[PDB]
Amino acid sequence: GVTVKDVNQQEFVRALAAFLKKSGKLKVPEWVDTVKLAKHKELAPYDENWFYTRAASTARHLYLRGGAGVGSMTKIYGGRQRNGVMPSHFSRGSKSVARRVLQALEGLKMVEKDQDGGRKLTPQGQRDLDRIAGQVAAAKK
Amino acid sequence: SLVIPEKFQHILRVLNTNIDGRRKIAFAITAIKGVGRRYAHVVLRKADIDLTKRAGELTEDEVERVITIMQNPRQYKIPDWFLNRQKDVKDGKYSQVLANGLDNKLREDLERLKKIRAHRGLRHFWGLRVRGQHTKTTGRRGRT
Amino acid sequence: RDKLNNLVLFDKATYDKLCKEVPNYKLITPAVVSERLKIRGSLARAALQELLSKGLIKLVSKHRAQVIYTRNTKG
Amino acid sequence: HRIRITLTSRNVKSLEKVCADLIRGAKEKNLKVKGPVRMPTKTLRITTRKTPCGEGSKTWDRFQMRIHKRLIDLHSPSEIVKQITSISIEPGVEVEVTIA
Amino acid sequence: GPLQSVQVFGRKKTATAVAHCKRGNGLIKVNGRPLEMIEPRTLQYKLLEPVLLLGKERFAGVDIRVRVKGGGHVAQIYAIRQSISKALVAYYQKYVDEASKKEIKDILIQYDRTLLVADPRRCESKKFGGPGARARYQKSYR
Amino acid sequence: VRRACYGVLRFIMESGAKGCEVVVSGKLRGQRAKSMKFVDGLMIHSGDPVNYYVDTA
Amino acid sequence: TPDIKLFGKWSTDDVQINDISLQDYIAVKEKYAKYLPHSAGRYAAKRFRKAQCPIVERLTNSMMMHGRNNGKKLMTVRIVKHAFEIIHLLTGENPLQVLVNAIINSGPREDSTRIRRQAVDVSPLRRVNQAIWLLCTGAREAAFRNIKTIAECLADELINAAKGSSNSYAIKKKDELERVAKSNR
Amino acid sequence: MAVQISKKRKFVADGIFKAELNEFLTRELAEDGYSGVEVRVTPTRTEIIILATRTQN
Amino acid sequence: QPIKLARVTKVLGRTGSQGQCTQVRVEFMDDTSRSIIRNVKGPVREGDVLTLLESEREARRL
Amino acid sequence: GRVRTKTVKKAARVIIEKYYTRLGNDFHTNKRVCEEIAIIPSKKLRNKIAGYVTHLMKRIQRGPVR
RNA sequence: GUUAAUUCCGAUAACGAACGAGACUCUGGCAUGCUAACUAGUUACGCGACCCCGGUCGGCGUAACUUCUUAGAGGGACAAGUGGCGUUCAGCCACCCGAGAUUGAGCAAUAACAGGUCUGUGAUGCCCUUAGAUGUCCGGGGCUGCACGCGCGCUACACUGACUGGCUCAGCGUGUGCCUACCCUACGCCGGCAGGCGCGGGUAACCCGUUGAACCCCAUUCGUGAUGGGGAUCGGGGAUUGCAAUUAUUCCCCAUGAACGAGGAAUUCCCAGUAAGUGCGGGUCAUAAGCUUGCGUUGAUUAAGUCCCUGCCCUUUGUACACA
Ligand SMILES: [Mg+2]
Ligand SMILES: [Mg+2]
Ligand SMILES: [Mg+2]
Ligand SMILES: [Mg+2]
Ligand SMILES: [Mg+2]
Ligand SMILES: [Mg+2]
Ligand SMILES: [Mg+2]
Ligand SMILES: [Mg+2]
Ligand SMILES: [Mg+2]
Ligand SMILES: [Mg+2]
Ligand SMILES: [Mg+2]
Ligand SMILES: [Mg+2]
Ligand SMILES: [Mg+2]
Repeated sequence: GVTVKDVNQQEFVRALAAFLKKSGKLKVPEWVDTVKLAKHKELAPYDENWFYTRAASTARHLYLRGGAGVGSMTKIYGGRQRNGVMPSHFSRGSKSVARRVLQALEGLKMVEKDQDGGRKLTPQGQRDLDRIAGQVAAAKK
Repeated sequence: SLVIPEKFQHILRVLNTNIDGRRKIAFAITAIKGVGRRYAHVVLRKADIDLTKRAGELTEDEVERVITIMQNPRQYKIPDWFLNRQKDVKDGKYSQVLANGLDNKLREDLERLKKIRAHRGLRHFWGLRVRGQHTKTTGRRGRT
Repeated sequence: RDKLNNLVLFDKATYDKLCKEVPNYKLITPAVVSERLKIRGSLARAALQELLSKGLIKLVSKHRAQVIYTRNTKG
Repeated sequence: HRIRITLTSRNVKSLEKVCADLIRGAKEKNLKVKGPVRMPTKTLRITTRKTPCGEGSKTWDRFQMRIHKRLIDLHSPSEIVKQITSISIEPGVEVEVTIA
Repeated sequence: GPLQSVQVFGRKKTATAVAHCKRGNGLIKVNGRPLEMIEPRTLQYKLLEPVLLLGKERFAGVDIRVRVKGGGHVAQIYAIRQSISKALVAYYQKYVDEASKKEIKDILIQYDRTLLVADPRRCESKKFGGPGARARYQKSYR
Repeated sequence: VRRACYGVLRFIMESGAKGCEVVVSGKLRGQRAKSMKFVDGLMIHSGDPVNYYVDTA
Repeated sequence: TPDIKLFGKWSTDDVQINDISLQDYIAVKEKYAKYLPHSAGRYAAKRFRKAQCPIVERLTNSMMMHGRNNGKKLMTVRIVKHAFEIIHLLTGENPLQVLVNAIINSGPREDSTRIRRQAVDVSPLRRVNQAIWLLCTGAREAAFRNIKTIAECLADELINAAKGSSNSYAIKKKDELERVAKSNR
Repeated sequence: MAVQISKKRKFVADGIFKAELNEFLTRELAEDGYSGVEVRVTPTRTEIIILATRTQN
Repeated sequence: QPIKLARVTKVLGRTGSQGQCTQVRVEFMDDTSRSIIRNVKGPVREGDVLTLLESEREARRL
Repeated sequence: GRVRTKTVKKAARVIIEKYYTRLGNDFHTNKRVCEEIAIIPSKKLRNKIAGYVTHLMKRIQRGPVR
């Protein structure tokens, strides 16, 4: 019936984090509460579950387009580095804050590494994502 | 939660410097010298603090629980690189300076590079730009 | 220049003024609450979503910047 | 069999002449052919100053050079394509032969 | 039965939208995601206005899946704006009567002409001696 | 210079041309540099037929 | 609602202007009605074809200003749609009646300029243009350096200019300009 | 080619060759009445023709 | 002094040294008998109605 | 600035003088006969001169030509 | 009179022409018409996976087709039609049909300037130098030096803002070198990072790359405070380039947190995808964009006029000027 693409993503990005928080087997790095997430900004996140957000918020892109590795993920989490007195420029994300996500989601079987580089997403996580999205659509109903 | 409680610290003297209690804690302990917004959100992270609180709401002993984090960052898993007094010249330790030690350690090195007769040295005594700037056009506010 | 001093938490009289004067105001924004009872806009948002939690005011449009609340249904 | 003849030049109608000549030479000997594929052409652009010295008004040239890329696909071993490819090429054009 | 197909472009500034009509349900979705959550929701019923000028009565029979590529946000939404109306009237060229087509295309004509005709306004090229296409750098007398 | 320019310009018009145009410039018996200019016939200067009607040297 | 049209959530009918002079220059009614006042553009090409543009689109074009708001039109149609409910909560009717009342009030009927300045009557097109332009200014001067946001600023400037409260920043210079016009004639 | 030069750079470089040969023969054949060249490069050889006024010199 | 309303019959020329004031003959809509030439500042359409503050204003315009 | 020049007008007067019979009062009919009888190397100039020919058509229909 | 135009009409000892303008060339826009495409795709079909018959998939493979994609020949717009103004002329304005009813540039005459360039050159005169070199090479410094003035610019003076999450949309391009020793990079691991180590792809519509760019957008956190605005000076540490970074080459981490509260006299640029905001390629490049040249995203206010100022041209007039 329902799928992943038929639902508002702005509310879906909370439920994908909540489902990973209820599981709690994500191999969290020790440095998640102290690290800056990229080069383009300076301040830490306000919430305390940013890794729990960013893990399945990275995984939802791995259903849209697979074969995408840590370079594609440091690209899609890039932003406007304000260089202060000079004009601003686009810059990447941190490599490790996506690499720990990918190492987590190949550990717990939601994605796996695939030919033509990158990660593709397993049928188990493909079941899991629209299993969440059906609940989100039921919350809409 | 809504009203001003009893024991509402308008004033504080932490590490012998002033801070208003009308500000949030995470941006109020930035008002000490040597701790900014980046290191403040780690020393309040290692302490179990619900960080929505203003500086007048929090009670009397965690305001010294937060103090010891800075003087002992290696007690509390704050890394080598995150500090600001890293790899000292004489004793080679990684430490964190706080609101009276910064201007002291700014003496500690600049009179050293003064008395060594370095080109880095003489520019600080003259009051001139150090890092290789072009003072032909910019920097006319300081002198005359 | 001009030095105003908004409250940072409530006084007892100011929380009384919240309890007695905000729901009959036709225009309910954290800006007008901050100018009418001298409070920071952040807990002017946070203390007034409490009023939605206990159901004394009605949302129309919710935004990152402009949450707009209304009176009670007087009829 | 699956032979590729890709031709390039910066003159348009000269390679348009010789590709149609290769198409006619393919049609005359009963060969199967794909149409001339118009690849997105390269427009090599250089903007330099006009002035040999440096004072004047800041005016700039805009030199283009458009190199073009067309290709022909045929299905025959090489005893047929080589003589028609070799005959009648006009000076700007340059062809290639790819077995794959 | 017969494959009732029509596949119709639509161009704003750079963005190109490819709508594609088949007979069926009222499935109107752009690049596999449905219409009512498309960035931004600031002008959501702007994108709903070809439905609202026509009602569900004519969108009930035809389901359209719309690709879009290139351009920006407003360029993509104005591309899929006119691509679905041009695809509707191009289906109604062939598979319904033209004396059913005219009474709904002149709705778009009397409403807003850009709902089915292209916008040839494109970005004018920047010239030397200027930060923009018309603007020049500052000139220093004395 | 003036006789050589007409000895060229009569030849390159009797050999068949709509019009030619010959300039000589520079320092020549003195120090001040003068330039006299020799024309006849039609001559276009602007647009695309400058590419394939005239030849400069 | 295929034939009758809802102005966003609003009535586009039952709003009657009181000015004979700006009837075709005002634009809300029966074909001028539009879902959002964001559009493609094209209305700034000929001379008088900018009068065939609705007021909400003209204000959504106009009140973005001062560099940082250039090229921010969906960003400010967000602002004017937030301000619509503020008008509804303050005065309690369709905001575009309030808008056209603010136009006919704030638009200076006569001004003074050079042929030493002599009084000269204005155009109705320039009068609605200058009405919109003076309504832009009070919505921005109050929002500069203040917690009181534009969602209240273009709201209450419009509300004061609806009746002519002599408090709106449009209305005060409207009071200045034709007064000095009838002065220097 | 085994070094496998790019095709932008090849069409730049043979045009540089066409310029340098034309310029060098303007230098060399000046008193011989040089007029031009064009370089019909083929596979297996490069036909290079000169065109001039006086030929036996 | 009442507030009067009038309509353009003809657009004639631009005045102002900077070329900025379209001098225009208009007639009133309540009194359509006689007609007066007044300066109008801004874009003046033919087939246009406009608000005049008095009927005693007129000047010479070449 | 849509004034067409003497390059248009000389050829247009010569065409309408030599070929008044085979011309009509609409642009698209005598557009393709002026390129039939006259060599115009630019199709934009072809479309210019036939338009001025069609403009002189109704002047000859109304009355005496220049 | 008219036009962007010595652009035309029209008066008329002038008529007929040439250069400039225009015409031309390139680009932008539309054509469900032609030719086509395994390095461009689309629709169907056969599988795969998931969801409660159907939906989704840049997940795979192949029967048509060129709509989207590329680029060729063609076509298409001419003030063409209508209605006003006008010698009813040249033309102007509005409307109809329309993808367009003024797309943008290139090229650009007669001549002049003692405008600039001998430091672009094996273009060159003459002069100076020429073995203790003003040739050439190597080392070090300098071209950056700072009481001050001026110009081109970049960042801000915040709440229409900032911060932190998430959603998510490009086009111009460029990419392994005669000398030449120096490329764009995928992906997997180490590291918060700069980067490192491995294997790969690409001499290129193939790989980077579906070029997942910002601004914007959705939700937070702050509250008119020099505040989390602003990010200069400076302290310490770690990488990369190179033979070498000190006068910090550039980047990364922490801290320090200056003036700056919308800028006088004056002055620059500009009228449609235009200004402006916003970011990305290219040049220079071992290192590399507060520059420049292009590109794309968002996208308006105002006006359809005049000689007021500033310039420039033309007619009349004076000249003892004519290297003017
Ligand atoms: Mg970044
Ligand atoms: Mg010419
Ligand atoms: Mg021209
Ligand atoms: Mg020499
Ligand atoms: Mg040497
Ligand atoms: Mg040397
Ligand atoms: Mg000076
Ligand atoms: Mg200066
Ligand atoms: Mg600083
Ligand atoms: Mg400072
Ligand atoms: Mg301040
Ligand atoms: Mg000025
Ligand atoms: Mg005299």
